Amino acid sequence: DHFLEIDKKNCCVFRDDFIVKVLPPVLGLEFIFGLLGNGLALWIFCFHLKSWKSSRIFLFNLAVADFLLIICLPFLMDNYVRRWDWKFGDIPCRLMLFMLAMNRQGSIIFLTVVAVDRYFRVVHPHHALNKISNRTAAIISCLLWGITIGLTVHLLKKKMPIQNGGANLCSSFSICHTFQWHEAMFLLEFFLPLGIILFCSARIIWSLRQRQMDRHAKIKRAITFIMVVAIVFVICFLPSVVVRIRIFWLLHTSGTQNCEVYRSVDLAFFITLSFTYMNSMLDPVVYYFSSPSF
Amino acid sequence: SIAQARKLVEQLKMEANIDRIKVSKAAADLMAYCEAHAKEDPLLTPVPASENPFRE
Amino acid sequence: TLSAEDKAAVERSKMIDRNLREDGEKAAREVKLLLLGAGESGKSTIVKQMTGIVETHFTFKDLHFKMFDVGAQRSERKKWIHCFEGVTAIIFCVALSDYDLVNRMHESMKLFDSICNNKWFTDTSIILFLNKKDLFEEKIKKSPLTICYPEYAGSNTYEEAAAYIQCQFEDLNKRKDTKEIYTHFTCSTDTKNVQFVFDAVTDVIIKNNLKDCGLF
Amino acid sequence: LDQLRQEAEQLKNQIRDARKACADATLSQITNNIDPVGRIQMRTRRTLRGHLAKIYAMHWGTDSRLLVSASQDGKLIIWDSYTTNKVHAIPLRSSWVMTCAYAPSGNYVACGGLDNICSIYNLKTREGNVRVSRELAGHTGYLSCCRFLDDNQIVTSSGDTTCALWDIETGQQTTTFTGHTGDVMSLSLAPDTRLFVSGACDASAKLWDVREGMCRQTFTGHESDINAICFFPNGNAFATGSDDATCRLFDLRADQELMTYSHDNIICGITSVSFSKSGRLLLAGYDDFNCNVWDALKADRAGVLAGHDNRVSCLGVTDDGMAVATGSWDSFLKIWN
Amino acid sequence: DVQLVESGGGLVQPGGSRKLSCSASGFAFSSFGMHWVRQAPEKGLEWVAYISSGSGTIYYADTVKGRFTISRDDPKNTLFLQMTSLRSEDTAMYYCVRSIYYYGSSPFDFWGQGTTLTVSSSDIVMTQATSSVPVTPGESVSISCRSSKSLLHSNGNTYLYWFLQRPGQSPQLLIYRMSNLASGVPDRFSGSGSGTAFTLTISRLEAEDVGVYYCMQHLEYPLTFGAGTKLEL
Ligand SMILES: O=C(O)c1cccnc1
Repeated sequence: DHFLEIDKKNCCVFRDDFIVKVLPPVLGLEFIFGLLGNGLALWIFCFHLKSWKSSRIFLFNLAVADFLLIICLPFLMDNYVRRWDWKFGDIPCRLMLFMLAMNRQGSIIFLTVVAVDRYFRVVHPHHALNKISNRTAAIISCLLWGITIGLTVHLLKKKMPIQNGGANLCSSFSICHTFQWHEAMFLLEFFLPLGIILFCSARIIWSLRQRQMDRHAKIKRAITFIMVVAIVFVICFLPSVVVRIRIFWLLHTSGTQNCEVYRSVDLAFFITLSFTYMNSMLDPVVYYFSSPSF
Repeated sequence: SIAQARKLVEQLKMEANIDRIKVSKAAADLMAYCEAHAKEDPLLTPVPASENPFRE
Repeated sequence: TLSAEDKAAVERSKMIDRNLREDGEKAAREVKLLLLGAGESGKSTIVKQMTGIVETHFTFKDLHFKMFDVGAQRSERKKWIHCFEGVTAIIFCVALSDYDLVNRMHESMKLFDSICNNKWFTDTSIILFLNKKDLFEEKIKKSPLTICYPEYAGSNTYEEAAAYIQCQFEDLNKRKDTKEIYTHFTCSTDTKNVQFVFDAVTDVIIKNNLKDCGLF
Repeated sequence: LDQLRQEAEQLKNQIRDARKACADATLSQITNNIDPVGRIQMRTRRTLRGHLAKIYAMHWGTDSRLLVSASQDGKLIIWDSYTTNKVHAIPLRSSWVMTCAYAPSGNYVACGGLDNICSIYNLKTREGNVRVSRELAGHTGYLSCCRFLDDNQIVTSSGDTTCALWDIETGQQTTTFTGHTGDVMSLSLAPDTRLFVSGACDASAKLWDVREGMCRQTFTGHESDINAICFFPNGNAFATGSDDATCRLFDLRADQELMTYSHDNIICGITSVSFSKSGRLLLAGYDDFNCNVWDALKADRAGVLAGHDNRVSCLGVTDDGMAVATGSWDSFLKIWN
Repeated sequence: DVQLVESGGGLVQPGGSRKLSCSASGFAFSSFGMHWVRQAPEKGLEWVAYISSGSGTIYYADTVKGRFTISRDDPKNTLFLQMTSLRSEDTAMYYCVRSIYYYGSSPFDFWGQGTTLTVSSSDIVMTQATSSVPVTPGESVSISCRSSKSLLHSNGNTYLYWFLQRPGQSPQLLIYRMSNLASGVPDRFSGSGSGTAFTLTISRLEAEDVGVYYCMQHLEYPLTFGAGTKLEL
């Protein structure tokens, strides 16, 4: 049927026409808006805004993560215009995969750091964390980057090029019956930052409301923008996670035999995994240009 | 009062006692000093980097 | 490429840099307030609650406040006011009982208008204290507000007169969006003025933090 | 009395008539025949990055290598400009400092500001630390400028309308110069240190004799407060920068305004002025965040020093003329060559 | 009163672990880099160890590296030298020189009194040639000192120091960087020369000027001294 034997595992890899007919358009749209916003943002960061306080550093790191992800976009679009037929080679496949996973994690981590920074700036106005030095911010950013590469190098110590007939396949989110820590890093990277961001947003709103501060128009705009940040994160990162848990349920129940039940659910998993790139596309319009600064 | 007025009048008289040279001569003297000391003005004539204390 | 003496001089310079950084970090954790008034407005009583410039240091809820009373500086205010560009807030004290004559109330009004609508204090908030409320009540019971404010339509009631004065001062603000004015009625009262100052500076610091992040 | 007022008015009229009579040709008419210096391109060779607030004053040492700077973070920093090393950092009792001086011998520094006190600090002590040598008090207004005459004599200008020549050994005002009507903002010592000019907020400058104390001449023409003053290297002229967005060059012997440096583009006032070693270049710091290098003879903008993100507050030129240091309202000092 | 007091000397058996202490009183000890400099009985000065201000930089001589350790207690204003595996060559009087380093500073300006210690039973070579010259009051004497490597640095400084040790006393700084006269030294002392050849001239010599004159280099560590020239009569 559709089963295969990657690294002694019965994995149901699929070749669908919807993959080649609906993915490249959305990836191209995300591409174009990608450096569109992320470029302009990086150019403004490096050329203008000489202040560089320890709140713009985390936003800059998020911007470079989004920029790297959109830089990785074209290879995955070429992989989608065909039914999972890689041709660049083993090394480009390694770097794409690792880069796509690492920049997703880095963007998530740095937007969570931005959320925590806003929470400490509002709820705890006199805390020392609101007055950390730019050197401290750079150290924390580099350390968070270190975490980000810490749980993603496993992708580069494996030389993916899997073989499906005459087709070279690169999928790291391959459906089969094990945990390679990719399937759990995908889950945790959404769930834990989801909780942190939701708690920070709720406490920011509750503190700004209980202080009678929600009378200035700028404060209400900030509250709406915090809600927009949380909603954008949820919308962009939830459906892929939900389909991942769904296919977890099917792999636990029906095992790996009869991959036919892995129908359009996997296709939709890949459509929703495009939303994780949509998040990097939307990040310039949410965090930076829409700010009353920059 | 008039003590302040008297002091102001005395100060004006003292400033009046001062004799002034012609303005053209003063401008000529300023130009003469500038041309005389232009040879040793590194800001005016950019000094070569060999003896520039501020390299970078 | 550096000799031993030059290396040791660089090390000393780096130690000086570390000390300067520590001192600046310690200083940045301090709330700087600029105290202003019209002399007998009641700055002395406010200072009591907690040759040139006078500095008052106090502490409240682990927050260190520096109040700078430039009040015996009888020079051109325009030539040194920019030195206070960047204080957390301006505490402006006015005596409600100083509306009798010798005009004083209008003097305070013009001083407040000049301070509030200033190029340097464009974004700095103003905590406005209206003290001597008891003497204001005593004067109101005998003499009306009409001498100070001819265009005033109200009775000889403490609450209405005090509210009218408060809005008269609050309407002097031109940049009614980027700067906020906090008004408290004082009187040689309970320690509630330091709490009001703490609340106002907490609001100002929250706004400054939101500006720094950039949302906002 | 009306008789005193009439006498003063007639004396002022006589002063104006004598000044007009002594004027025959403008300095521009005589000077225009000479070659302009062209575009003066200066680059930031060094950037001193230690302060943490607005820098209000700086002064060059007589060795043209060490410079002392003051900022409102309550720190007096002595920098080695060649290596950007910090030779000294002195914590000030009062953080509100608007002036700063370096002794010609290099043994002492001076500071002052809104505290109405001129503090003299000893840099060369056997204990190895910089300690306050003496606090001079007696000014009822903020100290705006201070300049060392020698190790024992200093002259200070204050916002209390008066200037004072002190005696650091005893701390008493040896002389008091009282002729102004506004806050005195600047001070410049003559090269022979027998005369000094002070520019105040009454839009006038006054030339004082240090030895005994008298306002020899008074120069007017500015439309607003004079913020800076600097003696021409010859010592027979000086330049004042004021709030009306203009600099003006006056001559001592002619007792008259010689030249006006202004441009329609510039509308912001001048915070600091200084001359080059030969006097051909007049450097002026402006509130528009830039410094302008004017051709002091032809009244043309010879160059622009645009490297500061805030108002340029202090500006000085080394004794050998090799470099010019500008400090602005950001926390940075820049050396230009 | 910028005094430095030394303690911890005496008779030590070979292989011992005696430790010397140095109490500083009268100056900002925290801002001074501090040196231990020894002198064998019938010998000249020899630099032992150095600790920077803030203890960020530490140097040792090749003869003591691995067996000696220098440290400071800044709040206690004390300097410590812990010496282990002592050998007979370490019998010397140890001094506790202080030296501050910035532009225009005068390092090695003050020396302690010294602690005697008796153990029972690439480097720049600075040659002082003459070891003893008889002098009479009123005359002028030029003491020479040669260096193996040029002490003139690219920054213009020639790191040469002239010290004088009177009989039964501690050395005092006369000249720093070959030309600058130290504070308190009479103007009759002068220092001149060029790379690898320097001379300290005493014009109108008088009493209390006799002793041993040492030339030291501060160009690079380890610091090295001359053998010293004695002045008598
Ligand atoms: O976004 C990814 O990480 C990705 C996309 C396609 C296939 N494997 C991984």
